[PDB]
Amino acid sequence: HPDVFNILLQVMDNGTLTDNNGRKADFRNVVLVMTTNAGVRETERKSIGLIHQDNSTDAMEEIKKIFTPEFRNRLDNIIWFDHLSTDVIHQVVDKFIVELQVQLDQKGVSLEVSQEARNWLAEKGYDRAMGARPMARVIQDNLKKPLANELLFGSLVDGGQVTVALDKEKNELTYGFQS
Amino acid sequence: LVPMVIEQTSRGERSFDIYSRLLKERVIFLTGQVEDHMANLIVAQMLFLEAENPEKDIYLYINSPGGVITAGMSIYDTMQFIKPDVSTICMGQAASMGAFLLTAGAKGKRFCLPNSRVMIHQPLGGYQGQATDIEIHAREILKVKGRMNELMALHTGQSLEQIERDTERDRFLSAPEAVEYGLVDSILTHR
Amino acid sequence: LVPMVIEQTSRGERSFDIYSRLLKERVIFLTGQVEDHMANLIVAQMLFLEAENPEKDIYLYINSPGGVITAGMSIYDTMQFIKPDVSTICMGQAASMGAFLLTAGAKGKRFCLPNSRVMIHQPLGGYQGQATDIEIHAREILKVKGRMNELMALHTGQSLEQIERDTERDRFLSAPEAVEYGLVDSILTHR
Amino acid sequence: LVPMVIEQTSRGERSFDIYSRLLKERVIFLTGQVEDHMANLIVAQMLFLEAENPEKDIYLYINSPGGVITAGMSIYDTMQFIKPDVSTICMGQAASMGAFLLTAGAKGKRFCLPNSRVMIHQPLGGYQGQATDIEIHAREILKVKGRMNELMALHTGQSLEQIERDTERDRFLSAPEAVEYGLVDSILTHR
Amino acid sequence: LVPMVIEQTSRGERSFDIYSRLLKERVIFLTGQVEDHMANLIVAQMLFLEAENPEKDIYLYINSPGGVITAGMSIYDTMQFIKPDVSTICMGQAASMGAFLLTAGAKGKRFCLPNSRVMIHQPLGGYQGQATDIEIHAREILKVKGRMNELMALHTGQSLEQIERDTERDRFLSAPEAVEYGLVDSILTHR
Amino acid sequence: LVPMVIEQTSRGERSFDIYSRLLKERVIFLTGQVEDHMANLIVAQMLFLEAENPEKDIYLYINSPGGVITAGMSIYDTMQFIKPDVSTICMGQAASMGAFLLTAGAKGKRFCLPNSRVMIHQPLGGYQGQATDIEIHAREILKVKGRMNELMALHTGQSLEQIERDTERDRFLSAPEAVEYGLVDSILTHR
Amino acid sequence: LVPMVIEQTSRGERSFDIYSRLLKERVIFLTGQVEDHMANLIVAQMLFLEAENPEKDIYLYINSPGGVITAGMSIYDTMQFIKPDVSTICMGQAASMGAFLLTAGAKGKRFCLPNSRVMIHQPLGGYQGQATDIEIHAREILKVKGRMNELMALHTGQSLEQIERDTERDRFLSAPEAVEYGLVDSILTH
Amino acid sequence: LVPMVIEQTSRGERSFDIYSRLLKERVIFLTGQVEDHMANLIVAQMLFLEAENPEKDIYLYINSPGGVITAGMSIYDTMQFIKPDVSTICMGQAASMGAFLLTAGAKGKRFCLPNSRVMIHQPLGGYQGQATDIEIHAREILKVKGRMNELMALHTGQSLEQIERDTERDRFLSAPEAVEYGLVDSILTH
Repeated sequence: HPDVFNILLQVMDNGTLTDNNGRKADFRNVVLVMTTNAGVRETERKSIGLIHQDNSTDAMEEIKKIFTPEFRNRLDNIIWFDHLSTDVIHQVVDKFIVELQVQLDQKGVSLEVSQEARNWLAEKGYDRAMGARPMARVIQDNLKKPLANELLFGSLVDGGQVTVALDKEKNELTYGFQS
Repeated sequence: LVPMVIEQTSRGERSFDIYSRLLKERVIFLTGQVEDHMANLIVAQMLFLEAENPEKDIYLYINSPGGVITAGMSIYDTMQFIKPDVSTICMGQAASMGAFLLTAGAKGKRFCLPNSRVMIHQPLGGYQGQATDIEIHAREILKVKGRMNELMALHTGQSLEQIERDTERDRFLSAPEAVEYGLVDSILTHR
Repeated sequence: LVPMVIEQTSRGERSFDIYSRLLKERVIFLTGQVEDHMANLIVAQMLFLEAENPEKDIYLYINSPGGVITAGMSIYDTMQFIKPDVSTICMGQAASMGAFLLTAGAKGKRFCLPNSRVMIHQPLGGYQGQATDIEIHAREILKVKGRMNELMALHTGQSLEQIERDTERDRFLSAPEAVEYGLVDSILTHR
Repeated sequence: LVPMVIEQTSRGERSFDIYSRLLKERVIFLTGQVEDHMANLIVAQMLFLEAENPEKDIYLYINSPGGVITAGMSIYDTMQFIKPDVSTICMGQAASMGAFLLTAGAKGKRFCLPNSRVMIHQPLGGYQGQATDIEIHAREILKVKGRMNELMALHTGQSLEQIERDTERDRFLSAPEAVEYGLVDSILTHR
Repeated sequence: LVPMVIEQTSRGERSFDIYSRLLKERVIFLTGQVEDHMANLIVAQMLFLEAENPEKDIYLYINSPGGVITAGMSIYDTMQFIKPDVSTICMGQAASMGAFLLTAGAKGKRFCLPNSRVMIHQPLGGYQGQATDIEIHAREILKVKGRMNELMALHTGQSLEQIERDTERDRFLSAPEAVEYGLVDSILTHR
Repeated sequence: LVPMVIEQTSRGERSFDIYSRLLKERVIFLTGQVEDHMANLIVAQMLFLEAENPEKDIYLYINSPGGVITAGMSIYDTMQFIKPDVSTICMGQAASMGAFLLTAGAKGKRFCLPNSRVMIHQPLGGYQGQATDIEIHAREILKVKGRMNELMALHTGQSLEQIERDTERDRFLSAPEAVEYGLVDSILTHR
Repeated sequence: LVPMVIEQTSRGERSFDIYSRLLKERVIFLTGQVEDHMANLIVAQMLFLEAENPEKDIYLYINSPGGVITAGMSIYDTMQFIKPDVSTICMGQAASMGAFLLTAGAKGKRFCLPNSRVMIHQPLGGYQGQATDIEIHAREILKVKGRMNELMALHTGQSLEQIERDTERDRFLSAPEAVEYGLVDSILTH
Repeated sequence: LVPMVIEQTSRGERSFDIYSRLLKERVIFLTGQVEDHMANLIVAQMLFLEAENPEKDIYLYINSPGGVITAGMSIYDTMQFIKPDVSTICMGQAASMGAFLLTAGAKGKRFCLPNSRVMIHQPLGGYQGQATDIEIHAREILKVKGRMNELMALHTGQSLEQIERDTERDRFLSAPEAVEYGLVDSILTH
């Protein structure tokens, strides 16, 4: 609400805040960071017309209208992002696999995944509209479901030696345990 | 004049026109002679509903004595163009252009009240000028007649020959007879 | 100029026109010659009221000198279709397609004022053209004529032959005579 | 253009048109030739006032030159139907169906200004066509004439013969003369 | 087009039309041909100001060229009825009815600008039909003629013979001579 | 259509139409044929501005092609009665009545654009009737011309004989000629 | 009457006409005979949309049976000197001025419906009076006549001989014929 | 029906018509036959814009077919009187009076679209009655003709002889030819 923004103006300039309790706080050393999600909403918004029209809006355009210029005057700097890279998204699978593999190390389990499968899984999870928000969920879903059934009693209990690779026709990962 | 109505929205009470309130429920009204302005308004209503929820099906009530064919074609192409099925519920009266839009509705959704009346006729037009100029305009009227007959057969399902002989002169098809002919799927008695 | 009436609610006070305020109380007004545009408002009003409370009855005051036959059928078809019982009150005057809607009301909820008058006659129409076209257009007038008498006989409960002979010419029926005829159940002296 | 007025209230200030402000005080203006549309506004106003206060007396300022007799009966029926006593005042002229509504007010509440003029005459109507149809329409006007004489006799209290002979030709009655006839109880000059 | 004006009351800022703003200050405008609807508006404004502050005095600016007589009497009857003195000012021109309302103002409050004009004429009307009907209508105009002369004599203060003699034919009266005639009290050039 | 404009106020933004926005700056607009209705709006604006600041001068733009003389007197008398001096600026053209109001402004506040025109001619009117009636009307129109020539001479400063000769027939005075003739003080180029 | 629609803006629900909402989405509606009045409304929409976001593209629907040349020409010049590509769509029918504005859109952006019927013919007008004025008036319509065919040839790409010969008399072009003629492409229903 | 356009303000969203919103951008539209009421509306907009910013140049589009000459002077005088420089943009047909407004535009800011048509002609009017009265009206129209011709040569810069010859009879001038005659500075680049 506008009143919420009004409170922000005080800390940026006055550097102090007064409330009903009456306790004074120190904002000399405090840091402030914000996040704008309005741009994401407009990208997925449909257009009322016979043919949809591409809208490659920029981050700068939203703040000009939604936020009063007074805030921009006090603002020190604004950063912008587009997408990380195609390769980094593939690496994101590897980074999660590192922590996931660390989990296997506790269980004394070893697992390998195909380089091609890692790339496809990254693309499936990653989305332009949603970014990397759903990527975390898909990583676990790929292997947690099948592994769970056999970890209680099976080769995974002792060494694992798991092998993971996709099928060209079915595009579905296959799990084989060799202890 | 149009009577205002109240919607009990969560935010608060809001006043809407009777037509505007119904439009929010995917209900459009085709009333009176077909014209460019009224048809263009219907086209605008369809696009607005499409963006709101393309999965939901639009409803349209055809109570008109017919009119210009050029404007009516904009509604026909728009109905098929948009993904939402444009249900058609003839109320009171339907004419050649009105019935053409009635048949344009998606299969299984077209409706016609029990006492509704439908009429179909060949396109009526005239031109004055030199003999050569009359010929070109005559060709378009014939082309429109041929094209309209072909489109009617696709939705109706009747053979082109049958429609041509039936549409040569005014044919009044009641609501029960329409189901037999194929202009409408069934009458509206239960949802 | 329609006046504005203040309505007081717990939430607050909302200003509505006189007609809209009565619409909120399930009171529709059928005034003037019947037409497609004014009938669309009556039809739109019935649907809104039906959704707000389908159990509650709807009242349709009728002060009309008659009008288009087809436009009225839209109103008539919508009255039988909806679940709410559509009561009808004949204030001032009722004529062809104005009286048909009066008798169309639910049984036991049709009334006439003590000094009201109602008239009934067959549909009036005409056409000019070739003899072949006049035959089909003329045949349609008989179809609606026979169909209209079937509906009136159903509501009034009288024999079809009695209505056919009576409808042939104009018949002015006073409010008490209407009860004997079967158009209305009684006079609205008080509830 | 109609002026707007401010109504002071504890909750806040309300803006009303001049006519609507008077409606809040149970003041209804019957101005212009009587018609089906304007009568509904007067009828709708009477019903709205009844709900607000079914015991307080309504007021009606009649300044009309007369009009459709059947539309006026819609107002006359409502006046006697509703429990409130519909007081009547005559501003300027009063003619056929204007005076009928002026004398239809409750006893002791009908009034006239000193310069207000009242006119009374039999209904005037015409129909052309077949001789059989003319007889039917002619009999109606004669029947309506008797109803007008019978109803006026009750309010005025004079015998039907006096009203029948006097109503044959146009009769102008000033405020003092009207009181003697019985159209109104007294004048408003001093109360 | 009507220009909007700002008042800036203690409670807050309000916007009113120029005519509505003046009405709040008890300034009423009478312009154009007299008619039932415009007269009704003037009567409504007088009643509204009466209840707001009966102690104060109402002002009326007459710039009308004359109109219906019955409508004017409605305004005149309301001026003498209400306790507030309805001051009258002649802006531009005053015809028979405009002058009858101008002179109807309370004594010591009727004014006319120096370059203003006044005109007084006998009532004009016509009737066509049977000789008997003309006889009844003829007496009405004569009775009304005597009524206007009788009322004009009281306000002006002259003998009935002088008013009828001078008003037989159209007579124009400038601002200074009008004061001598008793229509107006004094000029509004300065106070 | 009238374009809206936004103004900045301490509490909140204020939206006013273009004409009303200029009213706040004491800028009145006199456009089109003069009439009792438009003139009533002009005097209403003048009276409103006087109360706001009876010292600040009013500005009345003149782009009228002439009109009825009766309505002009209301504006002319109003201009002289109010304390504020009215500044008359001739835009495009000023006919006989417009020129009369133009010269009626306070000395030193009368202006004309370099390309504006000024036409002046005796009053135009006609009466068709009997010889006795025509006699009265002929005298009145001549008396009206006498009152306009005398007032024009007062403001312009020319002798009555000079105005009579110049006003006997139509005459068009350019912007510089108006200054020499005495209708306006000077051209509006610097301020 | 124009129905009112509710838009769920971040601040709150806003109620405005149906055309205004479509205008918000860069949709301009051209309907009826062209005239100097409705032309300004269309031009006003283009100028306002340009100031809001000139990078985006504007859409225009054509359902007019003809109109004045000067009025329709005002829209043509407007669409040319503005960066937003004004897409043109034919709804129901086009005419001499409707088709001119239909083919004036950016190459590729212009589209047409399947059952749309287009017509193009030379402008028709006449002047009566002294022989001298008819000569000057007649010579002017010939000069402007060539200009329409010249500008039409630029967009369509056909030789001026084809356009002038075809435009000499009314020529009804359906959706498939228009594609072959080079005036406009076909709508992408998918 | 004129459409409404929402405006973005820090305090809250506002709704204005398309014409009114353009006024905020110092854009004034002109169309239809020149009339007394129409002219005063344009004059009101000019005065309002002057007070808002007397330095920022105004833009005035013209698509009128001509009208009364007297009312047109009210617009001309105001444009010269007001300090802001009006940028006359001829978007369509410009008759004798319509073209006069284009010349009144400040030098260096006059513009005309490439396909716009600008026709000039002598003032057209007439009177009927007594010979004495006809003489007054006849002399007046001739005097008015001189004034318009004289002011035309001021802005255009052509000699009175040249202006008299082109304006004696109906003349139709295209957009490129206007630059040669000095009526307009140059066509809009984009």
